[PDB]
Amino acid sequence: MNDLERLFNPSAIAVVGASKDPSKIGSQILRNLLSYGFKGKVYPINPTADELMGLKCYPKVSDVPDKVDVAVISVPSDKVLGVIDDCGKAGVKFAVVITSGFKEVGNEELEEELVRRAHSYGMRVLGPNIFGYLYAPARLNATFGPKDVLSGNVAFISQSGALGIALMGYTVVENIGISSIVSVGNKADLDDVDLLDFFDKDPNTGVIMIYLEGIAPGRGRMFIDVASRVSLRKPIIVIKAGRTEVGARAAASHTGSIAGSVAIYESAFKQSGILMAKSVEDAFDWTKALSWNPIPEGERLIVLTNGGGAGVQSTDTFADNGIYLSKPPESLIQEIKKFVPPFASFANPIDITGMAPDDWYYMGTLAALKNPDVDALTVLYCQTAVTTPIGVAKGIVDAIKEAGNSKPVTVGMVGGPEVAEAVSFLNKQRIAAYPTPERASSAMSALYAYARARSYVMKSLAVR
Amino acid sequence: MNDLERLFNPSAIAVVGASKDPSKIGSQILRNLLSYGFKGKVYPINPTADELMGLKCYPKVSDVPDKVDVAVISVPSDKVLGVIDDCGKAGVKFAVVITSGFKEVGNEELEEELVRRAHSYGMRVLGPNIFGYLYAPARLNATFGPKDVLSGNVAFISQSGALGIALMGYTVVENIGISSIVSVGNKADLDDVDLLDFFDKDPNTGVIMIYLEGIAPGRGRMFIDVASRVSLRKPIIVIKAGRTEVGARAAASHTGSIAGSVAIYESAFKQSGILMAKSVEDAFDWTKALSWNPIPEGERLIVLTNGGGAGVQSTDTFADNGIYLSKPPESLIQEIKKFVPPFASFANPIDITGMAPDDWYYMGTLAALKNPDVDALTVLYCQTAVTTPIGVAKGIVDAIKEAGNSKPVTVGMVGGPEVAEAVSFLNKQRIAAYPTPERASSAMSALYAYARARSYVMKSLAVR
Amino acid sequence: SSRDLLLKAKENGRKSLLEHEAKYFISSYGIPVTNIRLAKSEEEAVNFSREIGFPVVLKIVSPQVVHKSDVGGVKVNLRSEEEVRKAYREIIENVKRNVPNAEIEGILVQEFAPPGVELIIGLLRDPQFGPTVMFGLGGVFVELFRDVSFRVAPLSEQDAESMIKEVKAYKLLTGFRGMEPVDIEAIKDALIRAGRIGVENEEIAEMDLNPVIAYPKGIKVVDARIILR
Amino acid sequence: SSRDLLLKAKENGRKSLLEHEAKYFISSYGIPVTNIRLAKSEEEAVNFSREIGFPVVLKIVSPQVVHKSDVGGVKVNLRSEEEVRKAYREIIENVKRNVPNAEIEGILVQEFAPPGVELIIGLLRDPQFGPTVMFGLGGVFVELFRDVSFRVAPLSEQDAESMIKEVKAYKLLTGFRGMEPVDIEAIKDALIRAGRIGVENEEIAEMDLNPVIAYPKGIKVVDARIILR
Ligand SMILES: Nc1ncnc2c1ncn2[C@@H]1O[C@H](COP(=O)(O)OP(=O)(O)O)[C@@H](O)[C@H]1O
Ligand SMILES: Nc1ncnc2c1ncn2[C@@H]1O[C@H](COP(=O)(O)OP(=O)(O)O)[C@@H](O)[C@H]1O
Ligand SMILES: [Mg+2]
Ligand SMILES: [Mg+2]
Ligand code: NA
Ligand code: NA
Ligand code: NA
Repeated sequence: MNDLERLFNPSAIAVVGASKDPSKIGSQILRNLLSYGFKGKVYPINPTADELMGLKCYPKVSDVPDKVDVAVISVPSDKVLGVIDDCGKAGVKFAVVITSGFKEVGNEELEEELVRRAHSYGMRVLGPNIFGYLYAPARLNATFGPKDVLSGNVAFISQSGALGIALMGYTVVENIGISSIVSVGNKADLDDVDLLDFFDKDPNTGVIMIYLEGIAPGRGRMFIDVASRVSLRKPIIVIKAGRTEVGARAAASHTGSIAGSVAIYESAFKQSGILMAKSVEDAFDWTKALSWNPIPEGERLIVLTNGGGAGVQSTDTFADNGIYLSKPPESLIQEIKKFVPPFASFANPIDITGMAPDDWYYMGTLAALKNPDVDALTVLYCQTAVTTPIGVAKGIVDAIKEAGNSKPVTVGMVGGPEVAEAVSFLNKQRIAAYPTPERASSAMSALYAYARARSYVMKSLAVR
Repeated sequence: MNDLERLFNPSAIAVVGASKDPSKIGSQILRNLLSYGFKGKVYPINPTADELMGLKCYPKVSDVPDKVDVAVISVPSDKVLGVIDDCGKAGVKFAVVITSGFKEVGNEELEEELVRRAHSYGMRVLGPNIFGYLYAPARLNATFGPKDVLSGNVAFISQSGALGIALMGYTVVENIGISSIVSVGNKADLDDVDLLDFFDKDPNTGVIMIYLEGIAPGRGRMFIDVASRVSLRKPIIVIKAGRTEVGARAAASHTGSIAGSVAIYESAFKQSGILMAKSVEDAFDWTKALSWNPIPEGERLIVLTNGGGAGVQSTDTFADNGIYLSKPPESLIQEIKKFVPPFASFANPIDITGMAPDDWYYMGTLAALKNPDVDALTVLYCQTAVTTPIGVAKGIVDAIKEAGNSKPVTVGMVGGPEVAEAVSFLNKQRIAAYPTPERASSAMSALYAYARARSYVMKSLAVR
Repeated sequence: SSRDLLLKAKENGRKSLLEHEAKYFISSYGIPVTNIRLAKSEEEAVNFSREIGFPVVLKIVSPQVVHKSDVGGVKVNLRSEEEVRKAYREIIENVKRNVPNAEIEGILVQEFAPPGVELIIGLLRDPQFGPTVMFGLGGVFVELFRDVSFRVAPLSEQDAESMIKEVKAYKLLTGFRGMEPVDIEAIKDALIRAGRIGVENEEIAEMDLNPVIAYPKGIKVVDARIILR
Repeated sequence: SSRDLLLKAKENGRKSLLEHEAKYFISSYGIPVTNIRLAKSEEEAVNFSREIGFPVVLKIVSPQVVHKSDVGGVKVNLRSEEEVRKAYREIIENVKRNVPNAEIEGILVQEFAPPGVELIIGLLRDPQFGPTVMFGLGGVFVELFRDVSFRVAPLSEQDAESMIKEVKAYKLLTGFRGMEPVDIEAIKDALIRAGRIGVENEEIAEMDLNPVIAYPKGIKVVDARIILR
């Protein structure tokens, strides 16, 4: 009932609602399951079809000559209960109820009934009203969203359907590698706590991002207990929907609920070690940095820039996040004075001046990263005719390799189309790069915010 | 002395420091002047060259048989005073001193002497320590930055050289149409106040964006008087460097000065009707919206969305900017109920649900914009397989055309690479589009912020 | 057991504890309260006042009177027998006028707490997160500015310390013009204990320690309300 | 002209105005001040005290004593002729002992301001923006929390009104427990005048109206400091 191993790694999946019509939801899901490359058995379920997409079809899950782990259900809402009973008889462990038309439209009784019946068979429910789920390590795409994601270590959980399925697509554009996408929708049964327990134990998942509108009554304490322990090893980013009083009342009506307290949700996230993102862009920017970098081991952050202006944008942005730069170590200053002009600034940011050619980025970045008194590095670049963006980017890459260590690095590059390409090159190398200095600084800030959140939790778990 | 008409629209420009060596700054400037298409006379100035890039060259500006309006001076700092004397002898009105090595490196005496000498000839100085300037209506690119910008109505003034020249390139990537780029650098003579006076009167300029580190002692009152008056007709966005206590001390040392008061600068920008941006991204996002839209005539802002989640993100972001949505007009609701399913939400945001096809975006957008009780529209789109991003975008374009009016519109689209193209398509049509719902809402919020800032100024100028 | 107070109130159909019952209850959890005595006669009131020592405070004790100040039921800083007897009858009548037939349990005699920095410690039940502790500075800082912090119970020392530092009026605790720093450890301790009260006692819907007066050494709960469910 | 007060101070090499001179100066700009009289004898003091009305306040006036409280030079809430004569001689000695090398201009007789909501109105000169008006709530709100708003002078009504609404303690002006709303129009009016003082008088480096007491009708400046340059 509480172990989700067979949901994410099933041997057999039935798709209920697939048909000869390719426009049907069930049909789209079936298509994604096959194109993404699921290696287990897939059983299309359809009253009349003999075969769908080259697969033997059955009229009911109970007719399948096999143990079905998961049934993906997309039939009309007034047919769902029947399908649930059949799945129950057939011994199905997980009912992934795609179908909408439940509590979110006022039919609360139907939803409660759905869960009751599923539970009487020892079966758990995901949804209803969801777009499905994806698990990259099982080459399992049981959604009607995009057919593919970049492979990686980020798990994304979404209470929102349309925004969830769109963000599944946006991860590709933002170069975020995904281990899983889970649509939880109405959260009538399986919820965030259940999922965090699975992702805690999943070695494929290193970062968890959640779009969260609300938590069920009586579930919050357990949410804090689980999330806080997960946070000790894996960062959790929450995009809280309804994070203002106004928005909280708005989202209250969208799901048909009583409005949760903004202030208390915020304290719960603090006690859980969770980073709360106010926007998609912040959430994704932070998820990138957290996914591709270890947390800094101390507060010795260096900013390297070929322009004072970008450096001050960075300093102001770090400051907004409670991050204050201190004088670089003297050894680093000396190492850099070997090539830098007399009127470079070494206050931190280290300003290597606008005259800096590509190779100074290689040398500065390398010196910073090898220095034993440097914990983290943000590299800022402003495009000038003296440099090439791709050359600066390759210098940073080479430096990171030759330094050998893993210290957190973020990169901000400002300029034209050549910068856009250099930034894309870096992100495709899993070096967190952004097109403005403030975003690169906000991303680095997320690494420190997570280090501080983890410390909050460790302190709160101390034995007396 | 105070009229900049001949700086931006000169009949004759001399470039001092150009040579057969293409890597010299002067040569880069000369190359840009020719490629961007300046139609007046260009006079390369060089001691020995008989010709540069097909143009008769002279050893001194005073040898040019013409009235030179502007001399772009790129020679070593210890030669600048001499070139200034010669420009003075020749009756030159503006000295654009590219050359660095003045107050920014401690040579305050040289900088003050520069200005003193220029003033003794009735000449003004831009800079020193700048990358030049561009004025699109005069096809004048007197910078060593990118060779081209998109034409439009945005004037960009930058006190930072590296960030300024980088942002000059970034305007292309962000589809921002430019009327002018002015590098002001050390601001020894001509400053933001002088420039604001010119852009106030320029019919080609509709929006002014300023990267500002600081204003000179005794210059702030005049800055408010001028800016407040410009703000009545043209929005001014300032990216303030040193907007935190920490950053203010930092930038104090970067320019070699005492730290300006953060709080008092904020009050001065409020009294000026200025929008202060905390980041490059915000500044550019707002600039786009302000450049391509009139200000809303009232508070009847409609958010149209195919998903509750994007809508809630939007509601929260508007709420953070003090913008609260109210019920749509009944007429608009009835118009939309003609095609929308029964469980669509009309609270504002208007949720036309995730199953909405491309055409509902055309119909909804058209209905909203044509409604006499709607003042502004933010359209949100989450990519689903039911739609195409480009079809939604073309629907939005068509609705805007057919509505005929100009009500402010911003668009937020979330999804994969096809959304990235559709967003790009919209911005190339000068429809302010963004890849997240919060950025589209923050952009719309800037239109309202400007309306309120202008109202602050109007109220503060009220007659007793 | 102090739970007998809760059971007793539930048995009598009351939905809140009287002030003396509430203070006794939180005291048993180790939260410092005013020394108190329930007087049933004017003679009891004078006699207890001597025992406790001057100055004292007299408060009406009635299931009916939830807001005692706003009905003339609170007499503060009484330094003599005459001031006490005046207060006794005065409250009897101030309350007889605004609250007739009220079942008076009696009049509470308690020491007049010297001036300090006033605090509020609250306990509520959030539908999601259950028992939640609330902290803020007293007076206008909570009442008017809503400057409050929350932690979901049970509280660790880290939770209590950080929620104190979080409120915008925090510097009122670390010394300002005419006021020494107060005992932060004592505040932390009371916050953790308030959390424990909420976790352990299901029948307690809500608790409000207001004012709680903080001193350079120790704190004292001057008024306490406990609502039952 | 009130400028004679500034010119006199500069002529005698002084870099600030005495309390009575500062109140005269701002009063001439239409900013309400505590009614005052400069007494040169214990006898002048009783007569002025009756004119002004009881209760009164007596303060030592000397170029040397900048902090009158910190030398026993301030006597508040004097309600009788005798209390006045008592405060008079007592101040003469409180200061004669702690500062024997001190020039007395006299003793200021002053109206005792009843309690209200305290404010601060400041004027400073910013290097960029010149004369700038500062507003905040009195007491800990400016001193400890730094809750202040600024507007560059001259101030429009719009500037004055918005800068008042901007401060975090704004609600202390619109009515709270035990306090009626105060005269916002009078505050706006004083802020505007304060700005005018700064724009017009180049020799004034800094001005601090603190405390300023706001009432349901009108305000009163109780202490005023003006620094010269
Ligand atoms: N024992 C006490 N020591 C000091 N002050 C007290 C004491 N009891 C009450 N007060 C003061 O009197 C106020 C009113 O009393 P309180 O117990 O709060 O009754 P209520 O809130 O029902 O009117 C308190 O807020 C506090 O300022
Ligand atoms: N006329 C007055 N009416 C009411 N309170 C007064 C009066 N004069 C002084 N006070 C109070 O006494 C305090 C001390 O006097 P003040 O003028 O500030 O002198 P100083 O700061 O040099 O000691 C003031 O801050 C104010 O709170
Ligand atoms: Mg009370
Ligand atoms: Mg004082
Ligand atoms: Na520089
Ligand atoms: Na600079
Ligand atoms: Na409305």
